Amino acid sequence: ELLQWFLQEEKRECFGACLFTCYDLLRPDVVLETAWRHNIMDFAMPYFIQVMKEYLTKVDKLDASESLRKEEEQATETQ
Amino acid sequence: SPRLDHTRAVNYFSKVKQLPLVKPYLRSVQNHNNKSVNESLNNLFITEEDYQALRTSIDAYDNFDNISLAQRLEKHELIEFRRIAAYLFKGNNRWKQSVELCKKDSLYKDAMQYASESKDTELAEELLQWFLQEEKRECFGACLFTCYDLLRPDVVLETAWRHNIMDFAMPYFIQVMKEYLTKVDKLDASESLRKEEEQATETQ
Amino acid sequence: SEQVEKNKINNRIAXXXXXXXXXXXXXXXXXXXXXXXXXXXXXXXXXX
Repeated sequence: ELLQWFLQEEKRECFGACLFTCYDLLRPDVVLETAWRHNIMDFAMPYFIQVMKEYLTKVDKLDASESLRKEEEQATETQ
Repeated sequence: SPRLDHTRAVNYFSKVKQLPLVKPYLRSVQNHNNKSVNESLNNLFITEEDYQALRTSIDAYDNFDNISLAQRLEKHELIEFRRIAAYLFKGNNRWKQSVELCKKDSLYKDAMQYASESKDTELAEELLQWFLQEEKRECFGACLFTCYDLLRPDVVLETAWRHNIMDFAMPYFIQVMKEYLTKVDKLDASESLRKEEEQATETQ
Repeated sequence: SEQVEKNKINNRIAXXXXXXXXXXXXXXXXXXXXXXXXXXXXXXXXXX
């Protein structure tokens, strides 16, 4: 709602489409695209999009970690 | 009808230059799936220019030489059969139809649809790699490719970086796979917590 | 006559669901239809 408006009436969209993102993720793909339909140019900024990247690369760290947890104990107690 | 062998008839017609009279004789018949039927029958629908029948004349009965038949069709000018010879050769086998294209019969249309059903994944790189050097609808190309599950991996998403600096912005799909690989992640984190929850419970 | 006549007529008139849509959609780059709306809207929507 806010963002869609930022576009047609303001330019700080940067701080807009950004402070939005950094909090968990409430700014999904749905919004990251809504901006394309329109603005070919205007979109480069990222601070946040990557905050979620290795975030979704770290939760992946610990996850692969527990995966190996399983693997390790299994192979051990049994072969 | 009942109590003829058919096999010993069409033969007397063909070397007669008069076989078409039997055109309707082939009407209520052709359920026999017999070869002489489809075989010249097609030969008929071919020189006669019939496609509705010819198409339906084979929309069921598959008893024939799935080869040379499409050979005489390709030699045509009227794509009707150069369009079906395309089909006829592909027939429930998609690999032929595409791997046989070039300037001609490169239709910006059906060419962007007969790949989709394929299974030889890499052929996408085949087609796409080609789209680049010879066509521009690469957009619809490199895209309709992607949306079906994922056949357009990282390998291709990059090939375009080294290569074409400019030309690549389009996405509809790359994100379809994004929250897709963010939703399967939803349910997954969900079952992870399933586990957590039950564990901590039964063991607190 | 008629067939060769029917011939020229062409070259003369100018999951499943998702696929069909994208197809009957094309024309995107033709002029960036996915900007005007059609292409972009349809695709994104029935594509997620």
